[PDB]
Amino acid sequence: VQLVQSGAEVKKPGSSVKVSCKTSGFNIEDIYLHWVRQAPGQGLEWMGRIDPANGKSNYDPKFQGRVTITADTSTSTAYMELSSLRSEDTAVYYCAALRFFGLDYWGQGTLVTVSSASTKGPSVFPLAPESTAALGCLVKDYFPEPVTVSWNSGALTSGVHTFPAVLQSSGLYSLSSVVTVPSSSLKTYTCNVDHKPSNTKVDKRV
Amino acid sequence: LPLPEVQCFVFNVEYMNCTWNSSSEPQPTNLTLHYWYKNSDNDKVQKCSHYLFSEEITSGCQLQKKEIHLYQTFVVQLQDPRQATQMLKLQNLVIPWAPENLTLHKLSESQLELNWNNRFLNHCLEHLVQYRTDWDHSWTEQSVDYRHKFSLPSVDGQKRYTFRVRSRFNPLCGSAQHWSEWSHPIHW
Amino acid sequence: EIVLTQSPATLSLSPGERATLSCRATSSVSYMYWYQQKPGQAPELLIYRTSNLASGIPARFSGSGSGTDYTLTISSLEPEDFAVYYCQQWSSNPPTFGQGTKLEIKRTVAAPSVFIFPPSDEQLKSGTASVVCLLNNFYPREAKVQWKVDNALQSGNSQESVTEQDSKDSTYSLSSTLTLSKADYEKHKVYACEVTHQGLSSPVTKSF
Amino acid sequence: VQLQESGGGLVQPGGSLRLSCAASGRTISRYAMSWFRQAPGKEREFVAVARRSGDGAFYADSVQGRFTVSRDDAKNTVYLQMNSLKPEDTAVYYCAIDSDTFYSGSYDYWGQGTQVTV
Repeated sequence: VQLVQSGAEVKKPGSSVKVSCKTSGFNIEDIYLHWVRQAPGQGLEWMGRIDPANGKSNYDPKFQGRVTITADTSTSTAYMELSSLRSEDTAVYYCAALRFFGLDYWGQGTLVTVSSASTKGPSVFPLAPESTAALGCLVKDYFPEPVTVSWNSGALTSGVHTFPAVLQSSGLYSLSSVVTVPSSSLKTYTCNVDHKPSNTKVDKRV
Repeated sequence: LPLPEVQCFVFNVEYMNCTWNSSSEPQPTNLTLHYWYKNSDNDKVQKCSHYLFSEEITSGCQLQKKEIHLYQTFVVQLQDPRQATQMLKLQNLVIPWAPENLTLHKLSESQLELNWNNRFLNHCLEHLVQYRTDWDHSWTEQSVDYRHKFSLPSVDGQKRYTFRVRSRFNPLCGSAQHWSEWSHPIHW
Repeated sequence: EIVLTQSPATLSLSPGERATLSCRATSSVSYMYWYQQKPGQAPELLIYRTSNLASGIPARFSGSGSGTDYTLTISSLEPEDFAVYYCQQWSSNPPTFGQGTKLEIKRTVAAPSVFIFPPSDEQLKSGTASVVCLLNNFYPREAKVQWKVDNALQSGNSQESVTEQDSKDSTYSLSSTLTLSKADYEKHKVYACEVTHQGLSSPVTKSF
Repeated sequence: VQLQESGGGLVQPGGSLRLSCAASGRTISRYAMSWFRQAPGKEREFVAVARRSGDGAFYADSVQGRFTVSRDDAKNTVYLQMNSLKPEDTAVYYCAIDSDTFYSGSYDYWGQGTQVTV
């Protein structure tokens, strides 16, 4: 008994995104399938609902013109299509199921990132200046998320703080990965940045 | 002819097995099961998906954990593809798993404290400890409350004491009258 | 829509205490539903129909309320109880969620360790300069970072990013980046980051 | 604001003391109220903060489990109750008001302080 959604999609503004939710362990037409989105670092936001048995869909007035929720009982899969995509539509879209009480079952969530930027490799800049000093690597100007950051190929895991990426005004992402080490040990320290969406691997000595 | 009665049983509030005796029908028929809850947010009855098959015919159904809402009325409907509807309180049908990790602690020479680890919340369960002696062949019963500690104050080292415990969903969280299966007896 | 307001916005309590979360609705609703979202996971129903526990929810959770005012109670807090809770309604169309109450771990107050990083030479060669201010291991979360470029307040040139509460010590770390052009970076000489926190008697400044 | 501290005095080790910070000039109902201590041989150290009613009360590691900050908003007063006092607690206690309603530690108005000797 699961709801399996499609993978994350990077879309451009003005386009449309179709998120799918395939149900297993019960009948699609025997439940009510709701669509709820959550913006990054924001609360849950209900988008719409559908009774797969009858095909009737109810939409939140915010998306009443843009979202369309459909169902296929033969394949037991529902779709939510959001058109006229905007950068405000970057969010994780969940399919929830009402079977007995409340939203019993939830999908894992599909991340839809709406941005006009194209895939760019990260630029790693060394961040260098107490008995304990701090070293870091500035991952800048990459698209899309995520960037995997390691220190000394996994040797450093104690004082490593990797900060969540902040979307720049230019549409690219920036994060900083900081390690905190004793000043006496200043041992070589290296930041390894792996950006798979651009197939980039940078080993920077800080 | 009346439809066979559905005997639903919840096991440790993990899964529910519902069964019926379809052999009573002269013509082998694959009886269908539709279940739901009264006063639920979903008005559409649920069709059974995990069917149990015996003698090449539907003998029952199995429901998973997220379908089991105790303290709410469970309505089961056996439909002939003539319907039989049963209104049930799963709180009175929960059959716990047998107590596990039975262990005797010799607090004193004459005192024996039997302790067992149950696979469900101890407060919801009342236990029944049966102890047997080589001479006392009849299994002496002492019901024990939610506190799973049975302290016999009069024991004999010569006597080969055997202990076995069966839990029940009673009475704090539900009034189930179906005792659990006996645990593996432990000897002393 | 029936707007649901959830208080407090953040609830910092140590494990073992009792947590009370309040939902108030603009209009009366028949029931309240409660959902628990862990970081990186989908929401999970706890309370349905204002009092009833969902499947698999431990007995610590309780719900009560009527009309507009509803409350979710956790008699004892546990490590797996510190999450974001959402109150939801179905009485009026459309369904509405609360903005969420983050249940936080309450440790002792730790003043932020402040470090300053100037831009590297390579970044200047590219054509941009980013100055980084790092606050390390501070609790509570609320801290203020301001940029004193040549003793002048900078507004709109900085971006702040804070990590989640650390698992080991339940503290926070914050990073504030100041982005300037190379020309603007070379116009000034002294770059300072001044930090105010509740654990600090006076603001801590780090400059280069 | 004119914060005034009172209640300081000599206390035997392991005793209990109560300190009061009265605010004259602004109402404390909207601001956090913090207690700091300064030892004669040390620098100023954060002791505790009483935030707005319902927003919690936070303490330093040293005073955790002994000190408690109470908040009488009607009288515009903030109290610090010390139990199991130690000789390390001998210091001058000052009281400050966090001008930021968002609890960013903007201490603009400080108090005169009271010497507590253990």
